[PDB]
Amino acid sequence: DVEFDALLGSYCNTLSLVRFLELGLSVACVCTKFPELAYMNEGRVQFEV
Amino acid sequence: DGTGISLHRQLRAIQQLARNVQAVLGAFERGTADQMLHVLLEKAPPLAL
Repeated sequence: DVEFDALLGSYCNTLSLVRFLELGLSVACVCTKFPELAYMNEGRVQFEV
Repeated sequence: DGTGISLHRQLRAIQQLARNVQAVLGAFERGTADQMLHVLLEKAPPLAL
């Protein structure tokens, strides 16, 4: 059933569809799919000036 | 998920059934020798009787 949904219900239709990086907010937004984000305790970024 | 860790969270729980089932199916072989010493001692009249 999902073999049809990968063909039909995965693409090839909008009817009202937005992509985010289509939209022009994305110059504010770094966007990076980090899939294991559920498993993290903390997430650190170090800055040094 | 498609993450390697979610595939590896499985493997500990895969190996745990490798370690329980080999134990409890080993436990009947460990249990027959427990049963035989009872059912010998159930019919074992003590010597000097």
